[PDB]
This record gives sequence, structure tokens and C-alpha cells, in this order.
Amino acid sequence: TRVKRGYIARRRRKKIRFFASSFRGAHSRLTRTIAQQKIRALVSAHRDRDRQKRDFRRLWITRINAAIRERGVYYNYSKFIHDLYKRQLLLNRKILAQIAILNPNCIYMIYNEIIK
Amino acid sequence: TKCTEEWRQLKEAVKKEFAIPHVPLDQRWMFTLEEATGPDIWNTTWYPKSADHVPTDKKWYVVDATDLILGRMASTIAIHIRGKNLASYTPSVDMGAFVIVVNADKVAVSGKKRTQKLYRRHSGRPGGLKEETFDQLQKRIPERIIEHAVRGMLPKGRLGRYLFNHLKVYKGAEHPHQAQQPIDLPLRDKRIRVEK
Amino acid sequence: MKHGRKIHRLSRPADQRRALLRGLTTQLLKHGRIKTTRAKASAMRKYVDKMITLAKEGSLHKRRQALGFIYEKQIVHALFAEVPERYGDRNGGYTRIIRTLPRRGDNAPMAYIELV
Amino acid sequence: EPGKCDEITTRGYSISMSVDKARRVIDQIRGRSYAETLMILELMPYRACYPIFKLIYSAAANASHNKQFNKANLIISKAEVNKGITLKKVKPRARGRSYMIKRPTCHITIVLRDITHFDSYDKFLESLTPKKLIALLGLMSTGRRRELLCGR
Amino acid sequence: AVPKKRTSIYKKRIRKNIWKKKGYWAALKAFSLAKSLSTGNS
RNA sequence: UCGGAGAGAGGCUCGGUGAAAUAGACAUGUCUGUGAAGAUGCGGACUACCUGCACCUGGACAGAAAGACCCUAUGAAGCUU
RNA sequence: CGGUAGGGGAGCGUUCCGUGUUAGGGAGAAACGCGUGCGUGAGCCGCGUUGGACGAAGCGGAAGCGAGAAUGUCGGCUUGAGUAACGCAAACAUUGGUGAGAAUCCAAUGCCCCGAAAACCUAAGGGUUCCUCCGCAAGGUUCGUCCACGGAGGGUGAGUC
RNA sequence: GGCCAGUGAGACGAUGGGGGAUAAGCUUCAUCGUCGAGAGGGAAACAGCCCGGAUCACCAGCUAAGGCCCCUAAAUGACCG
RNA sequence: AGGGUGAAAAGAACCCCCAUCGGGGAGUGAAAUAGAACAUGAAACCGUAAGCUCUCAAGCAGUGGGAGGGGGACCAGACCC
Repeated sequence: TRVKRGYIARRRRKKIRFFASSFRGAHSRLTRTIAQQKIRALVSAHRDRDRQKRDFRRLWITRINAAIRERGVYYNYSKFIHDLYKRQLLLNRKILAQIAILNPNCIYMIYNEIIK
Repeated sequence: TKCTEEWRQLKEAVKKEFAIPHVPLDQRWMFTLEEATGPDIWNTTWYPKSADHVPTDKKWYVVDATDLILGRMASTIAIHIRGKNLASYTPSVDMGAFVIVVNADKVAVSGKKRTQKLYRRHSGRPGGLKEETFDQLQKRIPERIIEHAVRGMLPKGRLGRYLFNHLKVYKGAEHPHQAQQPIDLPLRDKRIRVEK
Repeated sequence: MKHGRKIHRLSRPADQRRALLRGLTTQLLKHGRIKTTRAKASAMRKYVDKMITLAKEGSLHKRRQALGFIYEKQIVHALFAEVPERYGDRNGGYTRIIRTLPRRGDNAPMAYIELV
Repeated sequence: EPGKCDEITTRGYSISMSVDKARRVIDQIRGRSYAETLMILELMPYRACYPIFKLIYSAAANASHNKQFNKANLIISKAEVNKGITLKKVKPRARGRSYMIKRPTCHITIVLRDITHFDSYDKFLESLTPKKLIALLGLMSTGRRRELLCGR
Repeated sequence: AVPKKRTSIYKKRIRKNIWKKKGYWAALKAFSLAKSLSTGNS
């Protein structure tokens, strides 16, 4: 019972190639190099999904800081966050920063009535 | 050619107009929600559309650098070029203002920096390192001193070059940008003006 | 580096350069029109013109001067008899270079030279 | 559909001629007048031209006989040069080792094209944009409209 | 002496296209001569 | 010393024919730092439009031959008493 | 509930056999190439084009059963590159002819080179290369109407060599 | 106790010593950490130092080590030297 | 080392380019996107056409974010380049 391989090889290497078919140069069209590269692509994806969570937060913090410094001359992000928790107020950084963009009136309003 | 050109342009105008009427685009000021109600701007972090940040609409600033601190001024300048000034900040794009510096040759520096500080450029030869002092260079080309201090604080990379151009240093007091009505620059620091 | 040096080499040594110019000059004189390359033609104007000039002063001396050249007695006797009648008016420049289509098997540029 | 009868694919093939040396010549005549092309190919300084010339003239004669349209109208639309069937001589070299030299071949193809077959239809669409002459529900706007197919 | 890798693709295209442009130049010149062939030349 | 000039055969350009060893992938800068302790690829700076052709060989621990030196194997083989 | 050597458990596919000369199939199977289905994955599942006759499951069985590495191995095709080279520095030139086309084939005229050879005979060896007419795909380091090439027909005569 | 493995080249750091020249990213033992076989954050880059042990998803939150002029998240914060 | 046009040679009369080769119409055939280099015809490699897009850039070529532009004869905050 001789068993030729035939079908089973490139039916998977097509699927391997389906990933890399946006890649630039040799990486897109060379079997074993595609196989080497796909892995690395997936690894960089998995790695950067966790970088995502901290990096968006880090952007938001900068946005909020930039927004809040335009009020009083000496008022600053660090103080602002502790002033939120002093009054018991569970707005997360995403919302705060995005309202700071899309409706600065509302940040003015939150800033006004947190101080007292 | 002419016939087919005019006819093609008559279609290009119409197809341009067909899309311009498909979903519309604010400026800043604004209120959270509107009668757009397309893709979610609200639970997806803001990212600037080119329609916003065009180079004409950008603010301007002027710094008179006389009897100041070189580094302390430069940090604020860098900030105001980046856009960390503004709430609408984005690391990937320049949404920051311009800066104009005047009386760059009268900028001040602490300690014994007027002699001891060296500015080095290396031609790119087996011999040629050329090293001259702060004051010696200031006598010749004072523009650099501010310019060099600023470029060191801007983010080096494709963007770093583009948004460097926005700095405008000058030898003397008068400047040729009266057309733009560049306002005065705000200055966070106590040490920023020299003791005198 | 060939500054102010004027000599048509014809790809050859002095053995064969003079051998070329001589034979070409003979054949041209005989037939009256020849097909050759541009360089082989353009170099040839010093020697045809020199020999027609030599055929003006038909004297014992000048016939031997010319007869060292041609290596065919019966062509050089055609001149001396012919020349002063059919060139008596003309004062130099007895030679025309028409120019026609590259040679097939080497893209060699090509020309006609014939008496004016 | 947009053409189909604006052409005749004469494909003279197995020409004994390297593909790159054929692409020196054929890259110049991709989109010219046929008259002009013939004037070029006889004066050009290439071995490459002769078999190309033969196929251009054969293609145009073919077009004039078979489909019966004017040689003065037509142009060279799609010229294309593909790899043929390679032959391999094994030549000797110094010191006993031996290397192959190849006799390369080619497959040349030329698609000629009449300018003015679908001109009656195209010249009629000198009619300016907001027109939509809705006669047969949509009808015959099938003649290389060229500029857009923005028909949503 | 010897090449370290292969140029492989895209670079070889760039290299070949200039060579084909040599051909283009020759074509222009040969086109120019055809008009000269038509009328005069004495 | 101390080079110089010239003749041929090449080299160079045009047409015709048309190889090679090499080659993980190559979008393949310099400086200093770093690291399997000697980096185009890692960090900081500096420099730098894209692309041919002619010339030159400092580097790619360039190519070539699973070091022929050195040592290991309870390997092989010659030669000696 | 990180994990190399390494051990244990649970699976997917490959060809062939039983069931099965099953249904499914020239209103389109195997294959081949594409999927805005599915799964933890190996893989599965529907699609209408190319394709032109084979042949799913399910429950079971058996192996030439899964590849990227072996300076593996066979075949294909690149790169270097339109680059190096074109086999002595005796040397060619012209006119005419032949022909679809000639630097290169034939003729003439020049010129030059060999001449104890680059001349003419033999021995060995080749083994048809000799001559004629035809052809030019391949061969000839270019071309080629030409050839020691391809096709067709012929050709070697001894008492004394 | 049954069945059935790999390992038997280790490396650095802290301490206790030997050898060395109380030289070595040196060598050899003894006790423990990490790497080896361990991702992530701090240390510019940087196996072996510090923090901490990665089942998987979230464009939520709190913190460790370490930090808050700009490149580059957070005080151009405070009071005394 | 080198098998597979078709059921059947029905293997392409005639016309055109034309010295040949070969090609396009015609004709045969279920099919000539079966034409003798002929059956299914994957990859590398070589092109041609369309959509977007690089000439102050620095790059193991991806990945997370995504400016501006383009769609698919099927009206999507959806999807693809």
C-alpha cells in the first residue's frame, strides 16, 4: 500500500500563503519563507494586543493632561485624578479623554464643580 | 483630446458632487452627538481627520528670547510645536502650532557655558571634527544655537523633520511674519527669565 | 592623450593602414565610385586629393611619385592624360561622401565615395 | 464585451530570439499607428525587428483580408513577448569542467485594434453629463466608455 | 569576485528597464530618419 | 634615482551570439556604545533625493576545499626492533 | 493551567480493504484553483467556474501515512547579466554574381602570409567524412544562399604496388 | 514497590574558604538565588542584577520594582539644607 | 532518460501574410480556451492589463493604531484592496 502524498501538502501551504498575501517582496510568494514569516506576524499580533491596552491608556492620559492644564495656571493631571477620587467619581480615562475631545464644555463643567 | 477631456471633466465634477453628499464633517467647538450618527466616534478613541488639522488653520506664536534661558524656553517651544499644548493631541500627526523666535543672539545661559560649551559637527572625514564654543559660534551664526537646541528636543524620525520646519529663528528683533498675526507664547516656569 | 593629433587609424597598424588606403585609392580611381564604411571613406580624402593634385603637374618625377603609390600602372596612366582636362577648373576637393544605411551583419556605418 | 470585434490576435510563435532582446523592440511599439510602426521597424538597427516586422505586416494583412477594415485606421493595442521552449547545448571550458549555453526562444503575440469601429457610439456621447437617455431600460453604452463605470 | 546574495527581483527589473530605454532611444532616432528619407537630401 | 613617450592585443562604445563560480530572505549608511567579549540588522547620535556607467578593492569574520597544524577516537594504514 | 530534554492523555488527516457492483455522479465525480461558514487545532463544510469520470459518509480495519532543514536526492526554473568571453598580433580590400536576405557563399582583380611548411605522398587510426543534386529546424562560439551538418543517389577495378 | 525516561559539558551573583598575584567574564569545593527551561516591567541597548511567575478575551481599574524639564507615561510639586 | 489528440485521422480541401517556418479565416469534430510542442495542467520563474501608492529617505520588512484614495450588475455604522 504505497501512499503518495500529493493533495495534503499545498492544500495547507495555500492557507499558509493566504495570510501572507499582503506582504512585500519575497515574503509573499516563497513557500518556506512564507512559513517562516507567518509565524512572526502572528507573534507580533499577539504581542501588540497587550501593548495596545497600555498604550491607548497612555494616550488618553496625555489627552486629559493637555485638556486640564488649560484651566488654572497651577492645575495638573496628577492632582485632577486624586480630586476625582476625593469626591468618589468612577469615570475611567477613556470617557474622560474622549469627552475632552468631543465636548470640552463637559470637561469645563466637571472641572467647575469638582473644586468647590 | 479636447472633446474627451472636457467630457471627462464634466463627469469627474458630477461624481465628485455625488459623494460630497453622502456624510458630513464638522470642525471643533461642537456637541457630543449630532445628526451624523454614522460609525462610532464615541467608544472608539478619537483620531484626527485631515479636514481638521490643515496648515493654514494652525496657530502661531512669537518668543522674544532676550535675557532668557536657552533650555527652558526650548522645552516649551518643543511642546507647542508638538501639540501637547492641545487637548486634541495625537502622536502620529502634527496638530501643533508654529513658533517664531527673535533676538536669538541675545539668549542667555547659566554657569560658565558661554566659554566651556562646545558645539561639534564632524564633516564625515578621517580628520574633520570641527568644534567651536557657544559665544564664538554666536558671533558668527546665532540662529543655530536656538535651532539646534530645539531640534534636539523634537522627536527624531520622518515627522521630526517635517515639524522642525515650523520653527523660525532670527538674528534681530524685527520679523517678517506680520501677516499671520502671531500671538505671544505662554510660559510655564519660574526659572525661565534670568535673575536680572 | 590625442590632443592635436590628426591621423585616421582605420583600426589597424601602419603595415595595413597604408595597404588599405593604397588599395582603396586604386579601386576608387579605377571604378569611380565605391561603397565602404564612413571611416574608411573619410580617411581616404587626403590620398585621392593628393594624387589628383599630383596629376596636375604631369612630369617624369610626379608620375613616379604617383606610381610608387597606386600599384597598378595602367590606372595612373589614365590619370595625367585625363585629369587636367576634366579637373583643370577645379581647385582642390575632388571627392564626395554620400552616406547610406548600415551594413547588415555588424551594424557597421556605411558610405559611398566617388570622384566629384 | 467592451471590444471583442476591435482586434485580431495574430500570434506568430517559436521565433528563435531571446525574450529580452525582443522586449527591447516591442516595448516601443505598444500603442502606435501601424503605418508609423512599419517605418520604424525597417530603419531600426536590430536583428530583433525582422521577425517582428513580418508579424506586424502579416497581422495587418490578416486584418484587412479576414475582418475587412482599413490599415490606416488600426493601432497595436497589446504587444506581448513570452518565454518559449529552451534548448541546452553543453559546451566545454578550461580544465575539464563543462557549462551549458542555452538557445532561447520566444512566443510573440500582437493584438491590433481599429480606432473608429465604436466611434459612432463614442462621438454620440459628446452629449454632456446629466443626460441618462433611458430608451431600452439602459441600452448600448457598450463601446469603451473609458473614463468611468460609476453605474450604482 | 563573487556575489553574496541574489538581486532576486525588482532591482533586476530596474536594471533591465534602462537597457530597454536604450532601445527606445534608438527607435526615436530611426523614426527621425524616415522623414529625412522622404524628400530632398542633395 | 624618476619617471616619460609611442606601436600592437585587450579594456571603452555600437551591432550579433552569449557563459560562470555564488545566492536563508534581503527595503544591504558613518560614528561611538552594546552583545557569544570585532554589528547594514540592537541603543544613542550623526550623515544622507532616486537611478545608471566607468574606474578602485577596505569590509560583507567575501568565494573556493565538513583544517592538511593542534588534539580527540580503546579509528585506518605504512615503516622499525 | 510558563516551560527545553523528557513522560502521560485526547484527537485530525493520507491511501488502500470490509460494509458496497450503496447514493451521489456527462442536468458534471476525482482533481485544480477561491470562500464576509464552522473548530482549541490538525482539519471540516457549502460554493459555481476550469475539468472530464469516478466515487461520500457512518461504523470498523491496515499501513511504502503527514516534511523546511540531512554541503539530502531527482526534476524544473532563477540570480550573477544582456555582463565575461567569441581560441594568437598572417590581412585583408574592392567590383560583379547568386538570393527573400551576403563583412562571412562563388567569380575576378589587387594586397598580404606560409614554403625542412601552413607543400605533395605514404604507415597507424578513423570508418563513408570522398563525389553529385537538394535542404537549412538543430550542429558551426556571429551570419550563412555555405559545410567534415541533414536528406537522396553514386564512388575504391591489380599476375608485377 | 511495579512499568518506563532524560540527565551525567553547566553558567553567573551573594556568602564561607582553598589555588592564583587575597589578578581574571580565571579555577575548585561548600551553602542559597536566577538563568538554564521564564515571557512581562525597571536597568539607554544588556542570559545570569531588581520586581514579578505569561490558561484566554476587555479601546476598564489598583499597584511592585523604578520614576514625574523635552525626546518619552506621570509635580517646570512643596519646605529645609 | 524519454508513456496518455480523438469515439473515429474526420490530422485541417480552399483563401489571405508568404522563399520557408509558422500564423489568421474556412472546413471537420461533442470540444481545436482537443491542432500534432496536441488529455487534467499546481508552484517557482517570465510577462501584459487595471485600482491605489513611493524620488529627505534609515529599512528581518511585519505588527497595533490608521490619514487620503479606490470597490462588488446585490441600497452595510458591514466587508475587501
